[PDB]
This record gives sequence, structure tokens and C-alpha cells, in this order.
Amino acid sequence: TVAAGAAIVVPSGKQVEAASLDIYGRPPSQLLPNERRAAEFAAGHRRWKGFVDNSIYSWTRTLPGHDNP
Amino acid sequence: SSKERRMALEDLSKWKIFLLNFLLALTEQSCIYPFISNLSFGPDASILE
Amino acid sequence: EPIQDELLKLLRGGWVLLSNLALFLVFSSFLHRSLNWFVQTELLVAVGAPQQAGERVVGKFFEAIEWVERNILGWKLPGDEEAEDATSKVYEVLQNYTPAEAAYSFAQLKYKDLTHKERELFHKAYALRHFERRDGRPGDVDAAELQAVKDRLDPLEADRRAYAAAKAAGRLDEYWAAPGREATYQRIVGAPRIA
Amino acid sequence: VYKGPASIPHASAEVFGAFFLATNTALLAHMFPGKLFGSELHVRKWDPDYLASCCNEQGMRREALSGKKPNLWLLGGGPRLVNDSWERMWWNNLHWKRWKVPRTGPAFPQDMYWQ
Amino acid sequence: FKNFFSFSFLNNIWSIPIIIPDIASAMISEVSVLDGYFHNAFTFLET
Amino acid sequence: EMCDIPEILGTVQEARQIVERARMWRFKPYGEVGLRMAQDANGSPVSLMQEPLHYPHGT
Repeated sequence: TVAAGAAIVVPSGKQVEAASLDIYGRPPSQLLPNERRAAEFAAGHRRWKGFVDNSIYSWTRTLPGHDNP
Repeated sequence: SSKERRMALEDLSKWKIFLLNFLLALTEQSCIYPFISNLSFGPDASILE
Repeated sequence: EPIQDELLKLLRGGWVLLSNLALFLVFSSFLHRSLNWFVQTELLVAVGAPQQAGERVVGKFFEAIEWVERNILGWKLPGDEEAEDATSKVYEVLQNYTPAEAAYSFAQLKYKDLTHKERELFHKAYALRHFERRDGRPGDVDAAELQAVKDRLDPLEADRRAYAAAKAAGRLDEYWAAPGREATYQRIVGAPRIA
Repeated sequence: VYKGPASIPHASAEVFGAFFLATNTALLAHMFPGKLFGSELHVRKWDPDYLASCCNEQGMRREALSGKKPNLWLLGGGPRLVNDSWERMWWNNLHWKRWKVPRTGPAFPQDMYWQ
Repeated sequence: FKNFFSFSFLNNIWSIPIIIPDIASAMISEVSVLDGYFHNAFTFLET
Repeated sequence: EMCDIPEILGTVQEARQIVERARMWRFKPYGEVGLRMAQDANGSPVSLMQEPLHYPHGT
């Protein structure tokens, strides 16, 4: 679960450069330590949302609409 | 100490008791006469200045 | 009898004691947290409505079922749009529901010399920031015009900082050759600068 | 007469007797300072701040006599490299120093009052 | 875990140098001159 | 009624007395103001010599 989750979450260098270049104006290895972790977290959160959208939510939306209260 | 075990004396059991008192010297332990025990000869509050 | 065996046996005893104590504390924490719900269910029984308490219990089960439906499976569960609109965050309330007169910047009260443009610049820098306004992007305030306004008010502190900067470097006679420094030395100290 | 399987450890009654008497005597010794044959009971020998100040004194004195600029070593830790506040930059040493009065103690009244 | 496999008590910074401000950068309103030739900004060597 | 010169001198004398008694509350040891606002040439905190048992560096 920890390693299985870390396979989904942990990004590579291109995501970290991608998450740094739009949130901040600067390429990586030019930042404070606290503002590198924001780019790393944004890349990991994007990976999590993408995995949930394309691999868990592609086949569970078959519309069994019921069971309200 | 509550089990009152009794061997003679061996080298490993010699090193056990040395290690216990050595490691207790590095912690903070209770005292009964602290103002007498912290006295020093010379103009200091302790022996560590 | 070896040191390794004694350390391992101590480690196992400490681990089993700590794990069972943590389990007891987790159960006690749950028992502290959930007391109000059981008390309200018991009061609903005791007021004279015994059938409505079972509705509360099966509503807790159905709330767990609804959570499983919404989060894991991802189904819509209609009526959620009316629930989403009921609440809001603090910064969204600041963006959408508050007047601009309910925010100030400590310098519109301190300096009477300010114009309207410097007042709104201080307002955007310090009172309502870019995340607290509707059409607010980061980098709205220049921070160079703000420094120019902060140097126009109280200029002698800016002169002192310029002196300290020139003294840290080797530009001290370049400090004294600025067109106003000898004149303000003459004005403050009643004698000309000999050095 | 059957106690147990003898592979599960049994604690003796002397352990509980010593525990009971020692807890009661520790409470009585904390309530009455000056009456432990004229003395009192302390829980440490030296204050950690006092020890660290002595060690910093000797360290910077030895650094100065060797021809270098002296360094002060900080309890808790050194600075964080940030740019938003002074308190966030120096948080670890500030956190050590804010805990001074409860670290010194005690948490019980220092003098006896008769209700 | 990456920092625990490393020695976080070994490469971190625990010490700072202490530099005394000169009089121009100090508490200027506390510096007074007493009947001429004296001032209360004290400075002495440990020796 | 406006103060004459001796009343002004007397109240300046008494106010200086009051200011000395007021500055006796200025550096509470391990207080928050001393911990955050006593700094060196840079912004680094200093170890003020206010501890009750240790008088370092020949003091």
C-alpha cells in the first residue's frame, strides 16, 4: 500500500519541471526549499487525479442511479 | 534485581554492570543532598567552569 | 545472556506494551468522540419516539453507503448540488460578499499626504490581496512603485539605508556626490562638512 | 495452589510493595522540602541550559585563542532558509527557549500550605 | 526515510557566527555622552 | 493656567525618576520580546547573559 501508493504518487523530473514552470516563473534548482516541495506536491497530486480519472473512474460510471437516503 | 539470581562472575557479566553505570552517568538522575554535592572549591557555582 | 538477545527481548516487550496501550487509547478516544450521538439517540428514545431512533441508526448506515457510492464508485447521487451551494470558504466570502470599506492598510490612517492612487496601491498590497479579490492575479502590485512611495514618505530613513549600502560597498564618496547630500548636511548640521 | 504455566513471567509481591511505598514516599518528600534529614529531593544535577552555556563559553574561547571567528551552537537546531518571517527562520531555537519554565519545574507548589 | 537512512544530525547546521553591530547600526537613542569624553556603549575584552 | 518655569523643572525631574523606575522592566529573561528582538549585526539571535547561575567570559 505504501510502495503501491508511492508508485502512483511519486513523479519524475519532467513533471517536476512542468509543475514548477507554470506555478512559478522559474525552472527548477533555482528555488527555496519550501517552494520546491509545492511543485513536487502539485506533480504528485496531478498524477493521483489522472490515475483516478483514467483507471478507476472509466468503468465504475455505468449509472445505477438509486439508493438515496 | 528482583529475581535474586546468583552466578559467580564472568567477563560478559562484568561488562554488563560497567555499561549500566556508564550509561546512567549520561542521563539525569535524582539526588538527596544537592547543595552540598554541587559545592566546589573556588569562585564558581559548579566544577564545570 | 548475550547483549544482542537482551536488546531484542527488550525491544519486543516494549513494542507489545506500546501497541496494546495505543489500541486502548484509540478505543478510549473513539468513546470520547462519539458520546454526543449516543446521548441524542437515547434522548430521542426517552422523549417518547422510539421508532425515530432506528431511523437515526439506519441513517448512519445509509450515510456510510452514500459515502462509498460517492467517493469510490463516483456516482452523482442527485441533490448534491444543493448541498455544495450551502457552504463557502473564507476567501470566497471575501471575494464575493464583503465591501471594500471593511479593509484598510495601516498607512491610510498613518499618512494624510497620500493620494488616491497610492491609497489603492497600499490597499492591494496589504489590505485585500490577489487571492481575496475577484479579478486578482499574482503580481498586481509592482513593489517598485510601492518602494518609491515608501521612500517619498520618510525620506531620511531611505537616506540612512543608502548610506549603509554605500558603506558596505566602497562607494562612499559616490554617496556624498549625490546632488542633495551636502546640502542636507548643511541644513541639519549648521556647519559645512569638513571631511 | 495452581499459579500458572511457569513460562509466563510472574512479578513478585515485593515489586508492588516497593512501588507502593516509593510512590507514597516520593509524594511526601516533594511536599516537605527541608525535612529530609535537613534536605530535599531533586530530579537532576545540572540545568541543561547551564551546561550548554558553559560548553559554548569554553568552545568560543578555544576558537578565539586559535585565531578564528567563534561560533555559537544553538539548542534545538539552526536556521531554516525561508523569506517570509523571522520566527519561521529561527523556529527550532525559539521552540527550545519557549519551553524554559516547565523544563525547569516543578509542576507542584514549592511551599506547604495547611488547608 | 531518505533522511533517516542519512544522518540528519551530521550534515545539518547547528552553529552561527556572532557579529557585533557598529554604533551606527545599534540602538542610537540609548547612546548618551556623559559630561563629554565618555559614552555608555560598553566594550571590553575577556582577558 | 499655564505652567511657570519651576513647575516644568519639577515635573521633568519627577518624570526622569519615573522613567528610571519604568526601565527596570525592560529585559525579562526568556521573555518573548527579548527572545525575538535582541539581535546581532545580522538578524541572528544572541545569547544574552541573563542566566541566574552562570557569569561567563570574565563577568
